[PDB]
Amino acid sequence: ALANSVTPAVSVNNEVRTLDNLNPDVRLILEEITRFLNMEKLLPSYRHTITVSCLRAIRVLQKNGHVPSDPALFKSYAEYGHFVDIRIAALEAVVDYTKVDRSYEELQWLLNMIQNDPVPYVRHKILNMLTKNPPFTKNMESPLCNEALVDQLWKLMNSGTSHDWRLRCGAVDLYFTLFGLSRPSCL
Amino acid sequence: XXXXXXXXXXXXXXXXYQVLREKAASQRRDVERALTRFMAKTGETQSLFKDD
Repeated sequence: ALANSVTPAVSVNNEVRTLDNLNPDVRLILEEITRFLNMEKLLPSYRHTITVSCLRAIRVLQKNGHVPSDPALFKSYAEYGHFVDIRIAALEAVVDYTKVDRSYEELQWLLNMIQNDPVPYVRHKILNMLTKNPPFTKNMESPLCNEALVDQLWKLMNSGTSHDWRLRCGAVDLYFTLFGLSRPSCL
Repeated sequence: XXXXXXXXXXXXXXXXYQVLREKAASQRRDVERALTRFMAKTGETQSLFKDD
């Protein structure tokens, strides 16, 4: 519900950057979510489910420009030695980050971890909700997939994906969404 | 009675129901934020803004 206290229109000009210690009720929401994150770091009650809802809340706060659009928290919760559900919500978050914000580098990181991690189900869900929530959306190509990203994606369809069927099935879904029935306007 | 007789003092009723549970819950919130501040400045810390 606090995450559904979506307040998009506080920063009229530039108020993103510790300026007001941005204000006023947003800060109270920040106090509560900070509390629950450290409580579930200490208590933890059942799957860090609270931590999951918190992470969704913090992203929705980035989607209103109050805590700035920086992935490094979520990045530090997409790490290896956490729970699945934490990690899975962080990946949903950073996927929408790379959707609206145009971070090329973390997309590259994401694909490298699609290649490289031991857990299957994160690869499954990365590719699933990456395809449900895409960046680089077909025939809207401002962030320039044509450069070398089509190349590495074609590679990951071919290479590195004989582990499981469904990973390259998801890569098929990637090329369905991103530039489906055609040349990708490279050559 | 002001010199001869005496009485007894209990002196602490304090039974205001909603006020009581306000006291208890506010104190719980205090201990929450206290331990949060403690392990906040104690352990590995990453922020929301830069340098909070």
